[PDB]
Amino acid sequence: MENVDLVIDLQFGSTGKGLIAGYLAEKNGYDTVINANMPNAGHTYINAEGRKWMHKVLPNGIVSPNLKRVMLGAGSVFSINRLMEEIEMSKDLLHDKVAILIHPMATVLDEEAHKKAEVGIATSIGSTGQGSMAAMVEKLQRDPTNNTIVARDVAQYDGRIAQYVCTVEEWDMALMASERILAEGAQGFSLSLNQEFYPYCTSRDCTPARFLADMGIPLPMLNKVIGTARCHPIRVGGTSGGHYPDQEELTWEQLGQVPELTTVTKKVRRVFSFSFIQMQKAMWTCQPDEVFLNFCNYLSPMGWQDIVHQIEVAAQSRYCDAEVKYLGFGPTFNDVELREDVM
Amino acid sequence: MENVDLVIDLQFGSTGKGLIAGYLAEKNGYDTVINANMPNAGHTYINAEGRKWMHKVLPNGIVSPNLKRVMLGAGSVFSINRLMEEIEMSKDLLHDKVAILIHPMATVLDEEAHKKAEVGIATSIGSTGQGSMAAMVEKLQRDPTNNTIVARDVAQYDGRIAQYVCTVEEWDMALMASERILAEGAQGFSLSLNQEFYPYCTSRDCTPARFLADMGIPLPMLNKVIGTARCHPIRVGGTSGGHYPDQEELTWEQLGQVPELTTVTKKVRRVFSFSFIQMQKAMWTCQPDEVFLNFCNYLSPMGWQDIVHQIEVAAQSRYCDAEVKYLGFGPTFNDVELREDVM
Ligand SMILES: Nc1ncnc2c1ncn2[C@@H]1O[C@H](COP(=O)(O)OP(=O)(O)OP(=O)(O)O)[C@@H](O)[C@H]1O
Ligand SMILES: Nc1ncnc2c1ncn2[C@@H]1O[C@H](COP(=O)(O)OP(=O)(O)OP(=O)(O)O)[C@@H](O)[C@H]1O
Ligand SMILES: Nc1nc2c(ncn2[C@H]2C[C@H](O)[C@@H](COP(=O)(O)O)O2)c(=O)[nH]1
Ligand SMILES: Nc1nc2c(ncn2[C@H]2C[C@H](O)[C@@H](COP(=O)(O)O)O2)c(=O)[nH]1
Ligand SMILES: O=CN(O)CC(=O)O
Repeated sequence: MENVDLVIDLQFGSTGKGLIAGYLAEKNGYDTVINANMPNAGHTYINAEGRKWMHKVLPNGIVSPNLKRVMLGAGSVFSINRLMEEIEMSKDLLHDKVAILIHPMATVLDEEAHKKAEVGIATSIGSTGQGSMAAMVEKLQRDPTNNTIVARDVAQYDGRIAQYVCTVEEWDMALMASERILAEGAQGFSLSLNQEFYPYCTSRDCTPARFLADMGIPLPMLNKVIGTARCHPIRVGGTSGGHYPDQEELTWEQLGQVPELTTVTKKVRRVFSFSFIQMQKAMWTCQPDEVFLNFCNYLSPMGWQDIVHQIEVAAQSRYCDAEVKYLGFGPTFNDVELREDVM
Repeated sequence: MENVDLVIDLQFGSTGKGLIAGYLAEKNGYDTVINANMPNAGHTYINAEGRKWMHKVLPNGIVSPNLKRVMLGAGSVFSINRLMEEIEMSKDLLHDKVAILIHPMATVLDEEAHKKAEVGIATSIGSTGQGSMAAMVEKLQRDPTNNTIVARDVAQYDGRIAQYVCTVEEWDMALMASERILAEGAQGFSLSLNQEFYPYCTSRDCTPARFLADMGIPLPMLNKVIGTARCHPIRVGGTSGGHYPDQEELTWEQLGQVPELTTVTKKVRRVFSFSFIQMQKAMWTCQPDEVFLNFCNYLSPMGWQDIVHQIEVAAQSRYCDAEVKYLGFGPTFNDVELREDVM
């Protein structure tokens, strides 16, 4: 039954999960791609030809040459307008023989109401203010008169998603019928609701157990976990929370790099030195089998080789057999290197 | 690393998870007992001597002869008054050499405000109205001025829990230092937020993936899953939701048994015939290794033997190796029989 490869972030997010998901989809040729994204932030993949996908709804794995199923988990929070645009942009990949399945209990974002509710926390905790938690709360209220929050009910008056919304039985059968599955996790380990930075965190745990639960994947289906990390972990701009005791906040000037910003709000990302403590904590809970170490282009060979080294000993210390298999030197498929080939 | 035994419910709850947890604790002698309960759930264990434990906070596994650690997960929602009463009632078991650990992000119930917020759903969906979701929502709001919702902040002004509230580091170390762990799940598979009965469901998924996430247990620690079921599945009284297509609602008079009353409330439980569809769905997602079939005292030998049989074929059909190892014939330790000894 072990046929699921799960992509997980080991730090505070924006490690390049979109790039490794697209790289693994092209290399391994999964028939099923699945996720449980909320509108907090996007995922970027750029192939060998320079074609770019920037997704908030659809998995980046839709680039798989053997694609048959695209699955949006029960933990999903999505804009219907955005989903329509993403499907349209990749119409060539999402042909007649590709089934798009939206879990009946996936949450429909009310762009006006859900973002207006998060205006306060967007400043107080540096929240993305995308309406993720406000939409989640509305679903949790379980009011039988509210037919405007879950995909199953919304589809009865908004026909744009009616062809995609499946039953719970169809969801379990789609997973059962799958040969090889790529499960795409979002956000970051240290952003977990139940990690130590509360309330400077997201609205859920960002762990393999929580991502498998949000996608309705039974635990025996898990084949391997692919953990992602940066040489210099980031946080979003503003009063976005603390860091670990073994790390320090840096400036983009100190790195000799162009300041990283969010795509839409243009908020300058906060940047930190590598944390071994964060790595031990992420290793203990996430237990990855393989690691992707990205943004190696920000350091000299001695620098990123030392971090590869720190990661593997941090894994061993927390009973984890994780091996750094991939190294990122840029944002495209061409910038992903095999560790064995460069060190 | 495989040292966690997880107790989960395969139906709509009240299958007797409290009884099997207490039975397994006395037989296997776990040093660590862990859960992530909410005030909607009551759990009962009665030992061989007649001593009764009715818990809403503490795991029932505290009856273990080798008890060293009692752990209340980050997913916990608890009344401090109730926790105080449960600790006092089991003072003999919770001696100086037993460490009680409350996750820093476990939620403190505000009995007035959280229960008042759930008055509506207590009738509309037959919710227990115990304040579980209202407390969960307050934590999700992540307001930095609110120091009254998570255990970590509450421990700074309410000294009743200050000795028990640990750090996230202490939590991971407690799990790492443990020899054998009993993880106690609550509610039921079919009550899951993302099963087909929405909005007639609870405020989370009741699956092994969600319960391991709510207790902060890494996936490689899972040794085995013990699924629980009744011969006649139940629901709470009122407009509490639908049933599966292969089952029918019965009466307590039709069964010739005394009407069961809900633990948190006082309402008469709704009772149904066994559902094979429910069992296949629960088997597919929960994937138990062992099964406890309880309330066999409500049927004749031919009747419960047929149900044991249906369960095992439902498991096989969903690629699950589950074996019915235990049979319940009453509410005490003495009423738990090994299947091999009676059929
Ligand atoms: N090594 C690299 N060098 C430079 N830019 C890169 C590199 N790898 C990825 N990027 C860019 O970094 C940005 C953040 O990455 P991306 O959105 O894919 O991350 P993510 O891990 O999926 O984020 P999150 O889950 O937090 O939304 C993107 O604009 C991406 O193209
Ligand atoms: N075989 C049995 N026959 C009769 N009564 C029983 C039997 N087993 C347990 N009981 C009683 O029936 C009730 C079952 O609820 P209990 O708290 O034990 O279950 P639970 O599975 O832990 O509940 P929850 O849904 O809240 O997680 C209790 O009052 C218990 O003492
Ligand atoms: N990089 C990144 N940060 C996120 C994401 N989701 C949440 N966060 C961070 C931003 C804030 O510091 C904090 C709270 O934001 P939010 O969950 O949107 O309310 O979590 C994500 O997908 N990526
Ligand atoms: N039997 C049982 N029902 C529960 C439990 N927790 C919740 N429920 C049911 C009662 C309602 O039908 C539904 C909504 O309840 P609540 O989670 O209290 O809002 O879930 C539990 O532990 N046992
Ligand atoms: O870089 C991506 N952002 O975090 C999301 C957006 O603002 O669009």
